[PDB]
Amino acid sequence: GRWLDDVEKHKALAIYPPHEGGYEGRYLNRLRYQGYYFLDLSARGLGDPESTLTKIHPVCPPSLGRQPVARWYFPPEVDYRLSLLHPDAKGLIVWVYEAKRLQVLSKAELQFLAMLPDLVRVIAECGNWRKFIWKPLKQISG
Amino acid sequence: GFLVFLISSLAECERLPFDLPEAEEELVAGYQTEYSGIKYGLFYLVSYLN
Amino acid sequence: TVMNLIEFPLLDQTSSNSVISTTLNDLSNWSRLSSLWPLLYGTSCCFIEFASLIGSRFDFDRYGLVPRSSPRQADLILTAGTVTMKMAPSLVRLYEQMPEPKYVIAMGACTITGGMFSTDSYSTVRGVDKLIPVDVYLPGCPPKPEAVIDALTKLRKKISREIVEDRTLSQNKKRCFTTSHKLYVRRSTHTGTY
Amino acid sequence: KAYLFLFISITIRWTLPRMRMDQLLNLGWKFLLPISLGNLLLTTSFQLV
Amino acid sequence: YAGPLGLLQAIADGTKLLFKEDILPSRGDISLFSIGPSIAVISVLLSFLVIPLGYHFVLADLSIGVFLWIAISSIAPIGLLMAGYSSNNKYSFLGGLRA
Amino acid sequence: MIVNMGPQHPSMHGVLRLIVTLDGEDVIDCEPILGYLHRGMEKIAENRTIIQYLPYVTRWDYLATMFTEAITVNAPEFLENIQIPQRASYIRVIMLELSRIASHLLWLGPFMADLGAQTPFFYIFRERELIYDLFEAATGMRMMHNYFRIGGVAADLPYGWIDKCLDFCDYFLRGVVEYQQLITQNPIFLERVEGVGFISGEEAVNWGLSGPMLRASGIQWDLRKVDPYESYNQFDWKVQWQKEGDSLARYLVRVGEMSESIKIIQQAIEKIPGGPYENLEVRRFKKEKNSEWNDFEYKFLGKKPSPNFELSRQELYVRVEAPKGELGIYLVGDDSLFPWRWKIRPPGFINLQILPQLVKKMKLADIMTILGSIDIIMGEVDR
Amino acid sequence: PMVTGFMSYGQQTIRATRYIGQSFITTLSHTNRLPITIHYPYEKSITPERFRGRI
Amino acid sequence: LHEYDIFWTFLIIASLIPILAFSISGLLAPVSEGPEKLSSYESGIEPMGGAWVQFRIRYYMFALVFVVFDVETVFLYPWAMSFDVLGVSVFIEALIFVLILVVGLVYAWRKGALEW
Amino acid sequence: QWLSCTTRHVRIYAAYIDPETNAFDQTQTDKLTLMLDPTEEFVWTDETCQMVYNEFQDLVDHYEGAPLSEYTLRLIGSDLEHYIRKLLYDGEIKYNMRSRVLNFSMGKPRVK
Amino acid sequence: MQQGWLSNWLVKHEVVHRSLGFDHRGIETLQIKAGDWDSIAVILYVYGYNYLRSQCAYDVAPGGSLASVYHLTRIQYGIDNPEEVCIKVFAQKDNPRIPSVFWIWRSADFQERESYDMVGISYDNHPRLKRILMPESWIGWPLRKDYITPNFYEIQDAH
Amino acid sequence: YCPTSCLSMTEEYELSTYDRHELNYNQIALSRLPISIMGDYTIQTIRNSSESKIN
Repeated sequence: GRWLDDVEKHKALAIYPPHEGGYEGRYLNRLRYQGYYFLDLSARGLGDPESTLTKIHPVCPPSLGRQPVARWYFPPEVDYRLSLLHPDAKGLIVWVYEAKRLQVLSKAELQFLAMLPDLVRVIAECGNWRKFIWKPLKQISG
Repeated sequence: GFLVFLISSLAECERLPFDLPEAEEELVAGYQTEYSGIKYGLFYLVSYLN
Repeated sequence: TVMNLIEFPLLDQTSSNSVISTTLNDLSNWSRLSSLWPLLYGTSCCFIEFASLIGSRFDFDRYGLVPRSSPRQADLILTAGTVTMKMAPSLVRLYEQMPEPKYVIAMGACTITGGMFSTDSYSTVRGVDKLIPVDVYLPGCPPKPEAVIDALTKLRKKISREIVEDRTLSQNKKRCFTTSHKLYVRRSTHTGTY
Repeated sequence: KAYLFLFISITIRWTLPRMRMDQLLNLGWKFLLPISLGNLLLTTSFQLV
Repeated sequence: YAGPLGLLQAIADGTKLLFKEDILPSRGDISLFSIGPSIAVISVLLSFLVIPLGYHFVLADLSIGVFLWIAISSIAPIGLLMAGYSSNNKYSFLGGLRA
Repeated sequence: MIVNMGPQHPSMHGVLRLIVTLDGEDVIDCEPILGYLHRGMEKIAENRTIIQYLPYVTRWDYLATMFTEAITVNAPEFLENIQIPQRASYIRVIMLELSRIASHLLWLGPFMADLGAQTPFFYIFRERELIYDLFEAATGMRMMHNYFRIGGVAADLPYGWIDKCLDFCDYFLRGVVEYQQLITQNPIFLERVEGVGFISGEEAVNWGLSGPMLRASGIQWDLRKVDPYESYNQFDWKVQWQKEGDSLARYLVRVGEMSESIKIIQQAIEKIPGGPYENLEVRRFKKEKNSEWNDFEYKFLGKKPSPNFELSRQELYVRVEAPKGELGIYLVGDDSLFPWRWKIRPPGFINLQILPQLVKKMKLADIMTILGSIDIIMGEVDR
Repeated sequence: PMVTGFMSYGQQTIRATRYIGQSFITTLSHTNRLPITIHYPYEKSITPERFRGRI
Repeated sequence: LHEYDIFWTFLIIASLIPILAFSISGLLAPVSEGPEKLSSYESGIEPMGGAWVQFRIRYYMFALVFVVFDVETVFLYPWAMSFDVLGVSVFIEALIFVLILVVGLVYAWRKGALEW
Repeated sequence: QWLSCTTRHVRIYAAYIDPETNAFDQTQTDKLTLMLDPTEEFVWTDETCQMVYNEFQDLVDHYEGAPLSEYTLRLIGSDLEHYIRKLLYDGEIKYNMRSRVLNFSMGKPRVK
Repeated sequence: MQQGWLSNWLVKHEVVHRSLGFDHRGIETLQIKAGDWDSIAVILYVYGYNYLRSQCAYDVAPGGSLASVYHLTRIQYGIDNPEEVCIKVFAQKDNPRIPSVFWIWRSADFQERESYDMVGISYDNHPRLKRILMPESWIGWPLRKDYITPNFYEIQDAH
Repeated sequence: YCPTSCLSMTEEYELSTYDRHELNYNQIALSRLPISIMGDYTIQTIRNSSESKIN
């Protein structure tokens, strides 16, 4: 478990692969057999990510040209997915794919998404050198 | 004799079975439509081997 | 007080496989994703640039994208061009008549919603996923000729995210129901004569 | 040597519109057969020595 | 993108085609479907016998060698007609009949 | 005995179902099934304003990509006489005579890929690449969408556009003769295309056909003369036609016309009142005060553009011809801003009326050649 | 007759060859041309100052 | 003409090859596709029905003339092998032989047999 | 022939197919069978589908007097596409929950 | 409102058309009898008329009857603004059938065919009188400004 | 026609849409300082036909 060398301990990291993805899926395959279960997000689009990982946040649906205020008041995706998770599960493995009144998901927002691992095992995504590398994003954060 | 052999060799190994990258093998495909997996693989093989 | 909650994960998902029996299917799916072939289909306002994907401006054939004009052979189809009510009752036949490793995607913002055909008209279908289950939705009318390659690169990872036990989630059952009719037949209307 | 013919066929693939099977039979029957017989008729006396 | 160049792309397409869930359509079955391409592949595979490659590298002297090659070259059309007729619909019946 | 030629339609222009009888190898009767791409624009065209309706035209029109906006701007600007300057008119002439090329390529290339020319498919795309940069840098994303506002055009085309034809402008000229020497070469090219789908002129005008497909019978019914469209006719030209009308005549008439495109472009770039755009750019800074510049001449916009304008009863028709075929938008002159009824008259809908009467006692290959040479596309047909 | 055929059978073949070999040696400079087409996906096209993307 | 044992081994091996490939495909395959699966492809119309699509009238003549003109070769081969071995009588005999079928082909050419 | 409205999760087949394979894709089209969502967009327990099976007679016998045209097929599919929407809007049925793309034709869940 | 050149040539035959006045765009308009759409078609080509124009549908008002329109022109080598002739014939929802020119000149094989489904008025003198635009499955006649546009889930407010 | 330069243009496209309902583009993160073709360290884009020099 070479990923296991830098996921269980750190719980905060970013994947720096070549910009093709044809070498990284094998890593994700191995992390379905401990208690880690996938949550891909593609972070681009949401506001302050706190209310996207802890609070009931009204996600305004794609509007249909008409109908003034109509927002279905969507729920968060942490405690409910825990409720669906079995009591036998190590961590929530989550991928912030797009880590590269809105709120810019800057490095401060990633630090604030590096606390839910401590206080969801999140990994940021950003393409990089031909060799698949990983690096703690918290030190890159700020 | 070599001229005849060379020109015949084309159609003998199915060259060309379809005239154009868009035009089909004269109906929709060369009798290998339903042949999906190892079947079309074997036909690709036999063509290259001819 | 949640509306339409998600079903519970029935299995505990607790297992462990050997590497000598897992890397086989791993590289198998690697080849399955790195050898995909397109399936020809294109109708309307979100299609034409697909042709430019074969030339010196965009070349997706550089990755082995062999364009096959037949359902039973290929596995990748692009629902390019805005689809209407008709040409759909024969479109889904394509998805029904190809091998199981399809992993179809979408293309054209007018195919994920029906963008410029969404005020009032009894022809256009609202999105494609209400007809066929696909994976990725592609924006743009016309769709950005580079965004399609980026979305192909995106989908290229989902197949790599598959394991040996995943080759059982394509097996089907039959909810075949026994119910008859009582009505009158209609002779063929599409009479082929001039 | 066979690679040379592989390349020749590859090139010819993009130089001629392959005929339809209304001309292909004509070419195969009324064109290649007479000369492919005549070359043998010639080589008979050619190898007569 | 299949490595440096497509040196692995060919066998990659081969392995992909390997699984591809052979469908075996309804009209016509294993009675002639699987029997079709076997004749096709054997007609050209067996021809490799008398083909030489270099000074004393022939697989069989076989004084009837090129004759055997000509004889085995005219067995494929049987398999092509069988395959093209192993189904029922058009685009395969005439599609194979033409060839 | 009868099979369909496939809604998958292994052809150029999309989806066409052709149900046809089959006596083993030859066919007896074929029939087309149309209506699978209903853009239903005739409905929305009443429930909309003009500017919100402007980008709608190059949607069911992506092959022509420009022959839909001519009439779509005739109704707002040419009807109520919001005087279009002759300089902006020459700009629109540059546009139209480049769309002639945009059609010539996107037919001949695929026509080459239908007739039997297997290699030049990517060649014509490599030639066309420059028109992409032009349409992008002129007004819009890729199809140059929204190049026609009401009071003129969107914005005068930038400086790196007009005076910068020269590259393709003399490249394609020497490139044309390539196709002309290739077509007469390898008569297998010519043998299969000659003597198929022949049509006469009296039936070409009796069936309602148009375009170079009709001009190829000595008819010369080229509607680039009969209309004072934006007072374009100051330029000179040469009628393109033939005297047979068949598929080979179609190829000849559609290869002999694009030579006039760059000719008209050369007429314009030096005959436009502003000429090149960088010329007018460097001229409006020495005479900023007052001149013929920015006057009734040399102005992109005459009055304010806005979705508010009333109309009187005036139901005018224009038979604006595209190198694919004619086009017309008749419309009941209504007193309201948006009008009562809309209507379109596309060439594709006025082309396949002869289609089942073209392929008579032929084979599947003959049908393929005729349908590849006829220069037909969907999108225009259904509307 | 046949004398006309015995005179034209070489003419048909010589026309076929004069076209085939001519096109062959003409496309010779095409099969081994010196143009470089679109590069890898890391070499996107240049974009001038009038387009539309994400508003 | 000494040992065709290599020929027999190659026969059995290359005949096991296709069934081996089919069985290997079958082992690692999906037990799935209970869909319609009763219609072939490139026919998005879900069509069905039809017969009497033959046009054998034309191709049958080609097949016949080929079947008749083929027997020439398997007689020429024993002659083509025994030219120098024997004298020049076999030359004249085979010339008469081939010329008979040349006349036959001339006849089949004049009267319309080899057509569209 | 077998001209049926084969929309997603709504396939009112105008022909008898309730074998593993219909053996003709129509079986002479004398039964008008139906299969429910082969893509497993919804997981089915028999009791939940029992109301749909009961109202099938309400849709095939109670309000059918028109010949075998897809007009009636849309007349069926219209209410078919909303019976499921009602059965979900009151929480009795839920989505796929498998290893597919897990698409949301009706959007993500809500908080009522 | 007065007669036309066609009437100028035709009055000598004592069979007059429906003499209507000018159009709005700047040209004239005429009219022919509905049930007598064949006489005009057989006399116009004798005068030299062989090209149609403006094959469109119509409605009288929102909540009104139906109609049809036919403009006409010719093709000649030396031509200078061929005469602009227009016909606009009205017809009722009851017995909505007008003759067709398909059998006199063959320029409208599919032109009138779209109106065979588009609006609620069919026409004889045209084989294959069936739907093309709208699916054959559908039965209704759309595009009438008073027609009940299908108030299904896919048009009105769906939230 | 917007009063003060509000509605503008950009140009990227990595819309990894796994569902339609994930497209709420509010005020500022729309900026995101996008790809910046010239600001990348793996890009050297030569100008195309109509943007390069003559000949």
